[PDB]
Amino acid sequence: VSEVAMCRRTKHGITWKEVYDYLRGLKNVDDEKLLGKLENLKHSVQTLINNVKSELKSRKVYPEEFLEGLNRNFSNEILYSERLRDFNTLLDTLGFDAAVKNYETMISELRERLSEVYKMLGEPPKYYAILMMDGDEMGKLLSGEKLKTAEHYLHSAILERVSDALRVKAKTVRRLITPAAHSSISRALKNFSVNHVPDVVRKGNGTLIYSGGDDVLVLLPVDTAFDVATELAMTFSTSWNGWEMLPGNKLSAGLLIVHYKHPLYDALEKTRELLQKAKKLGRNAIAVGLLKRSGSYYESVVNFETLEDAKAVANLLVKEQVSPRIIYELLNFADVISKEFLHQLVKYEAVRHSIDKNLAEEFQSVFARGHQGVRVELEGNDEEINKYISDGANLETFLDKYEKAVDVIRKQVRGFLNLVKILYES
Amino acid sequence: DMFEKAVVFGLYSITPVHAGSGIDLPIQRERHTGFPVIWGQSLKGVLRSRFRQLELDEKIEVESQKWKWKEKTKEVLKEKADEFIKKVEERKRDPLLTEIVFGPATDGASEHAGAVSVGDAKILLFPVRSAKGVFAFVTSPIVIQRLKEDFELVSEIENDIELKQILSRFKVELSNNETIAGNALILNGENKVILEDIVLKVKSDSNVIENLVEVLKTLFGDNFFGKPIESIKERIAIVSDDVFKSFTRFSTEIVARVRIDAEKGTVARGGLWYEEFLPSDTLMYSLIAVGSPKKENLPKEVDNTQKIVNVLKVTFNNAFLQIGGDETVGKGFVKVRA
Amino acid sequence: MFEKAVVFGLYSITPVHAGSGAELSVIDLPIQRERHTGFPVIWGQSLKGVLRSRFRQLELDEKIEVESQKWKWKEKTKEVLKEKADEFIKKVEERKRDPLLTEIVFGPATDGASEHAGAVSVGDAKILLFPVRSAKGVFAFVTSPIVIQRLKEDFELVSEIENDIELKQILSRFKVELSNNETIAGNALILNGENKVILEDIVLKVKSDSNVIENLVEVLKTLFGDNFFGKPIESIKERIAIVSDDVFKSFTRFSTEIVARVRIDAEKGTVARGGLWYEEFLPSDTLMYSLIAVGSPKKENLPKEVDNTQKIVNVLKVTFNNAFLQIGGDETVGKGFVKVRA
Amino acid sequence: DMFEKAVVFGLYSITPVHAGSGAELSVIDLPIQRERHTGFPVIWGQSLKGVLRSRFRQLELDEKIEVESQKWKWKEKTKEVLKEKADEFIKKVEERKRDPLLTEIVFGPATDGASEH
Amino acid sequence: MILVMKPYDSLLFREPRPFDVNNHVARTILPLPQTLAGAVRSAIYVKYGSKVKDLIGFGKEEPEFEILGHFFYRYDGKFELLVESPHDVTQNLGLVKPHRIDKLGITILMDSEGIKFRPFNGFLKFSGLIDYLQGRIAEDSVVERQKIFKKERRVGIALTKAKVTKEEHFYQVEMLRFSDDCGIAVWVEDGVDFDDEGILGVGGERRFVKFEKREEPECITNLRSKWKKIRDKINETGRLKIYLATPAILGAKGYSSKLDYDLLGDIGIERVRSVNFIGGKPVIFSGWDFVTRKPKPTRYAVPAGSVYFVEFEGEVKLDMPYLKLGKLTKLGYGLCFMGVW
Amino acid sequence: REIEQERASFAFKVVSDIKDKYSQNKKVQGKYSSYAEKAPTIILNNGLGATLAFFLSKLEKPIDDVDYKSINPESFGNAENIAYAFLYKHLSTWLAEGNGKDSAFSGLTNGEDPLKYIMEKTAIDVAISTEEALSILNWIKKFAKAMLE
Amino acid sequence: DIREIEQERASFAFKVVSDIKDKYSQNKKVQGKYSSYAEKAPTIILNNGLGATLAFFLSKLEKPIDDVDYKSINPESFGNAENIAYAFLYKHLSTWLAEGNGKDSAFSGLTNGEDPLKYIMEKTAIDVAISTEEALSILNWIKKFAKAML
DNA sequence: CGCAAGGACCGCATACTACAA
RNA sequence: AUUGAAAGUUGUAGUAUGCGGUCCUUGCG
Repeated sequence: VSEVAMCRRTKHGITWKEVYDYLRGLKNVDDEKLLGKLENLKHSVQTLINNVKSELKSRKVYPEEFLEGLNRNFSNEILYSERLRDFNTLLDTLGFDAAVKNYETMISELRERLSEVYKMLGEPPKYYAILMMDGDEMGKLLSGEKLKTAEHYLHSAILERVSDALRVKAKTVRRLITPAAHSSISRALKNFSVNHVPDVVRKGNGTLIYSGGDDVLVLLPVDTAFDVATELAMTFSTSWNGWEMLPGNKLSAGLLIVHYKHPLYDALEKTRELLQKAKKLGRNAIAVGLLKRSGSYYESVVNFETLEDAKAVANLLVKEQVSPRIIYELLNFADVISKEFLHQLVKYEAVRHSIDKNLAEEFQSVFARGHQGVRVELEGNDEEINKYISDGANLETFLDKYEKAVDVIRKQVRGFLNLVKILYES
Repeated sequence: DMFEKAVVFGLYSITPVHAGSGIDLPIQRERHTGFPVIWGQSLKGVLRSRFRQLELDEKIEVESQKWKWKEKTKEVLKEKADEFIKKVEERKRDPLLTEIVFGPATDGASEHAGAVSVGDAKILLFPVRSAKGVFAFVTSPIVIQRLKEDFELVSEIENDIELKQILSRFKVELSNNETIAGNALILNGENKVILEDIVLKVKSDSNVIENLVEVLKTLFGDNFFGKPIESIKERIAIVSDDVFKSFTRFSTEIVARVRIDAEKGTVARGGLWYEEFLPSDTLMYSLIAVGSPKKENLPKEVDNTQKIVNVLKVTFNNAFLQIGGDETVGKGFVKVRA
Repeated sequence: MFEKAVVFGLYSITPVHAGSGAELSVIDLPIQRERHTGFPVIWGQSLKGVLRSRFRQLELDEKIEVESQKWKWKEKTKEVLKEKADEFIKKVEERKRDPLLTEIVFGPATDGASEHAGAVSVGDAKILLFPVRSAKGVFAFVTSPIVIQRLKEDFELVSEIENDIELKQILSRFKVELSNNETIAGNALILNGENKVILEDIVLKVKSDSNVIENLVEVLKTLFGDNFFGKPIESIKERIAIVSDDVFKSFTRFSTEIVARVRIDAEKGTVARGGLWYEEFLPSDTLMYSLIAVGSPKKENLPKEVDNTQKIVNVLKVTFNNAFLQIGGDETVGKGFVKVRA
Repeated sequence: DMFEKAVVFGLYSITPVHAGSGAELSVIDLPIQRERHTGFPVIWGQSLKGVLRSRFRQLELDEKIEVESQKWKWKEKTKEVLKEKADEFIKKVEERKRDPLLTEIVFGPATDGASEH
Repeated sequence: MILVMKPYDSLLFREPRPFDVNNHVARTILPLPQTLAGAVRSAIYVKYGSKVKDLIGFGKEEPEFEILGHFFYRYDGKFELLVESPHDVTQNLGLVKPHRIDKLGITILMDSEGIKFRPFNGFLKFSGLIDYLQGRIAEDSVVERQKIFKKERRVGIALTKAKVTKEEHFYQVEMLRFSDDCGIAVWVEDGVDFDDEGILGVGGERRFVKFEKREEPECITNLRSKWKKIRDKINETGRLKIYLATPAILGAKGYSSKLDYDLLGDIGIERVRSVNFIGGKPVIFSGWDFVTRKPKPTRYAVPAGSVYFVEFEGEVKLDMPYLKLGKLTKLGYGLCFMGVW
Repeated sequence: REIEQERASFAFKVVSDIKDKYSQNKKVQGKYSSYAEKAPTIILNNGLGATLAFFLSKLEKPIDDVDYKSINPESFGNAENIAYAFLYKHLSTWLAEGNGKDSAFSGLTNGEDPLKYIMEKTAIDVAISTEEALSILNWIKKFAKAMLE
Repeated sequence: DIREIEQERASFAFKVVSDIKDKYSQNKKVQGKYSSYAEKAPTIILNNGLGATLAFFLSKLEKPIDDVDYKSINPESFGNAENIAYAFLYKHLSTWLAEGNGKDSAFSGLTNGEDPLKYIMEKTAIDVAISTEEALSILNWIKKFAKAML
């Protein structure tokens, strides 16, 4: 998965996958700015591999075929500078158990050679996203609890050219499902899963593991994840992509951002838990979650549109139009923030901590929208509030008449700040 | 084997302690309540290291004698004494008495088992700034009840009839705006205390305080960590559960730290973070369960629970220890009294 | 461990501002305090940082008197690390690692934080004397029994390291308790009227047990040389006051200097946006001490010159003695200059 | 720490001076800076630094600063040092966004580039 | 008799995942009966030496003295006993019964308010167990899981010689933090000799408790008294319900969930018309045999709270409101109450 | 944090009440906003008693005796007088009773006049009153600057 | 149990100023003259000296400057409004510099029950300077309260 | 022959965890 | 006779860099 982590686009556009590919001898490199560095890394890798081959073949412990293939089978972890701290560290990273003064000099030469490369394209990224998406309880629609009235399935206006009683009956009774309709739905699902998902993922430079029906599992570079997760949510909601049908339904997502060190089992379990939590909170949402190597786990469940608000705020922050210090003050003030104060406090803070102009007003409006689009997880009747939150404008009215009406706001802002902090990282 | 006796330890902090947990680097806390805690693993590691260094330095008062660990090594190990002595010097093993008490080294851990089990240290008093008189020692009835039940374990094993009578009298109920405190913290005139920025009123029931003091007097002696008992007695306040919870949540110190690059002379990239520290003068306790030595052919004078208990009490009475990280910057010094 | 101990005394030549954390509350940038009591303090991290920087800078100039030999970084490193030393020398050139002596004493640098710990420990600097304006006389040093209590505790801790029984007895010889408002005052501060020593905005009553104060002066002569950081100790002996705990705490909160600072526009001739702010400064002539401890040097293959706790302690004592230190922020505006007496 | 040389500056007032210290409610409406404990008058180092930097920048802008018996032109000298970025620095300086080269080197960077060095 | 076991701090009943050098993580599960059984057996055996080897069943997989089961407990104003929530209770606290529609030839176990439902996680008060067995679940007789205990996480690191992190010396564990006045309680058959007070070390990582022997409370005696009424009601109806309070190993040679009628015949039931089993995921577990110092064979057990709906021809002849099931019964497995559905 | 919520609610309430009076008149709104902003500076320099005396002095009336109650801000003639009376009323109310008997903060003065309380008390009472006044002023500054014109 | 002199200064200043309003409510001229004198005294003190200002007050009260007894100066004796105001101001200042707030209070004056003029006459410079400082502070507070209420 | 500061500006921008275990 | 006995969240690291209490104003009719 370190390959996926390195698949993220660099500043120059030459992602580290190509750089490692040349070292493995599998693919060429278009850029030639640091071609001598590429030769230095290739020579260092070949010399280190040959020196290791002499020692490994001396005892003939590992099979000779592995040593022969090590020219193109060198692990991508060698490209990470920290892994090259010592000869023992490099030997372990290569895979062969450690249990060499010349190799010590070789590691120094390789480290110096890699220093120039890391000075231009940056260190190889060590973070990646796991994304699992599931259908939003297709059993309900198959049973007919989500279908509309039969009027939406006549030809154009046949209800006009029919008896009044039949028109009234078709106006109210929700249409059921016939085997032909079921086959049509299944073909639409196939069209989405086979003819659209692989291409969309390849656009995002990700990796697709298992795409069965309405279930999607992908490993992506952090640089292009939130875009893809949005785009797929659109593809699953389109009803007519040209002359090709699409499911036109809702789906629930679970996304995790993790460094390349955590165990795979724990990562998969945590991602499944995040997806289940997003499903439980009211579906039609995504449970974004960032877990660093330190241990901090910042999680928030949001609708898919709120990713755009977070993107707008992150773009405002990266462009330095607004100082990245309002976030911490707002986080401190969240626990003492109510509906009556929040708008004025936010407007004052945006005025005080920006370069004025229309940027403060735009930031305040985008923050208002983003805080509106957050799924709160209270205790008690959270089903009613969360459904309204996923509904739309009814969230403002229902929350106005809500009993708590404060804790919902306290958690909504905190959630919207959390994934803003996540996106601002990248 | 089973566990027979239960000793009581008292840790008094003199510098802020940072027993780190998994704010960016917070301190360990309980999940159900939230009081600061120090896991039994950290105490066991600290005690094991101190005991290993002491025994290797040959300063152990085993029944008022000079414990020559090398000499006693051949008594039990016999033929294998040379190999064990070499391995101990090679850090692959541990000194014999330490292995007997705490347990076998991480290499040969499948052979025998240790004879001590250290529990998590729980807080007992918390210092909080007060308007009249500095740093009132605050506590709560929930902490009192936990102490009363917990001590009942050790005292019953010790057949302490006198102490058990005082324990049953620990009954109190407090509202959120009520507190019981000594005269030092009480403002002259109006009967109120100004702990932090709250204006809690005095319930005027000081009978509880003395019984609490007496428990400390019996457990740790009258010399209260180098302080007169009267000064500590006069400045003890007990407040409701929630006020104490908020204090434990917020009164801990928060320190922001940076790293300055030699070039230029300003903060480098990625050079700011936060840390949390427990205040000094925070009374704390912990229980250690001791059993019969599971070791075979153990040397004499260490064969029963009473012998091990006496050895531990002698070695770890009125000592000084460092707990948790940040030792290089003077954090973690604590006075230990058994 | 920590088999040896050195007590560091600091005297503030100029006002000192050791920056706190987040700039909250009315005062913008406050000094570092402790919520536990409220007194001023200096955390050990900053002290260790500045000491390490000064030590490394001195070592790079070969001015460190290692047993009166002027140890050379390059020569000693080559002698010790042998073959690999040259590589480390390159790392020293790139300002990545640090020379051998400072790495051994203060621990390694960030990139090499996996070999050995720091052979030293620097405690928090705690106040011992506080200047306070006075009616008769001027600029009276003040202190409180709680400070002496903490000092006795520190002495006892030192005794658990070097077995300084005499120091423990000397500290235990002092035991005073001013109740509410009475003070133990020197001869100078006493008003020409009947007692009535006036400190700042409070009128007090003198107490006739001044022998204790004399004993305190003796303790100073025992700890920080003979001259009180460059002045006649007996001269300071006439201007020392001991007051109750609450009064001392009140002094340590409402008598630090408060300063308003502005920024002037390039051509407007007046302040600009985000120009006016506030700062809190610890007064000059504040006396604060600490406790430096040294244990066993954990570095691998330590040099023969410094291979025992006594050697390291001697090196630290000679390097830092009547020296000068820059402490905290606001360096370029003449803040943070202190005199260090070991 | 990093200092090697020093100079003692002496100030002789020829006209009455008034270093402001805010406004109080006492008899004197506009008092002067004093140390709290001593009570003697004093001028803080911040005011001196500001005045010196302002005078230095003013003299450098008029190209009247004579370093090694030669004028230190703001645009010409900074052209050699900043090299390619000198055009950006010159325009920024002209916009009163950053101090000239010599002032920036001596008295530290300006408000915009306070995190430079 | 019962043994109130108030824990001093968190405990860790480790999952069967290996504690390899690379695999240095651990997770806790709910306490299995065999762990408590082993703890009690060791506590008795060590105190009385080898003379009680037969009673402890040294070496053998089963002892001679009987352990019925283990419930949780708390002290919410009174000594309350709690058991696992049966899988047949919906989140709306509504029972679930089969509604077999013979016209279509199916045996749908749909609820009374739809054909979809999710089990109610939590615990059922032992006071309300009688009402549940009579199909009259109240509203205040259940509490959720988080009110009793919450899982916490810890980290650990083994230092090298001086002060650095030793290689391959990092681990992270997860343990059960019981709330205040909330511990475990083991139910033992009367007549087994045991000390009154003391301490006992249960679970891994060498954690102890403050165990205290107590007589049975009033709830169990009330259930025993009303068992005759329940039994005659079951006999009249012909529809007997079996509810599991501990995991069971009901499988024959080769563990399986097929409830064999042979065990049912012993209770007086002649002909079993139908069996409707609703449960959950199986429980995979294996212990650590001390005698051989080796892991025990793995066993799959039906999860606690599973419900069996049985329609029978005949009469129930048991005089006790519960029945043992499967193998390893003495350790506390296969405890099942019987009621009317 | 209950005291923090109490302070925030009180500051919002008083700023809104100032908004109600002369809502269109930007003169009163502007003067009050500057008055709240500049108030904490005085407290640091001269203490609470001096600041209260100054507030009492700037009011243009005989002001017989001292009363935190009475002195209706609307009864003041000049707009500056009205704003100053409002500021004094709010600060004295908070220091005397806070928000009420059932509030988290019942007020340090036990309902007594802050100036009389300072005149007849000890030092520590003055200290805590000073700190509380500083905190509420810190909140009021932001809340009055944010929304008041 | 400890009150700074600031508490006693405000307590004393409130006492005298309120003691004028109730006594001479109808004599608005007296109140105005007293307020003006309280406003103008500190500059005289800073320009000449405490002894000079006290002698000036005596001169406006047609009394000899060599022997004084502040305890024997009834303010009601003077007939002119300016004279009465000057008598009141002088009596307040001298009483504060003699007894302070009171013997029971934390501050009990400086002269220890002596006429302040004689104290300045027969004391070293330091005592005079401290008395001048105290007079300046109390005059500031009295001016504050007089402006506020009168 | 009395008059008795008053408003501007009220921390900005940047740094915002790293590597092992 | 209990997936059990064993293992110190520990090492390094300066809240630091930049910043003029400044502008306006007759002690006077």
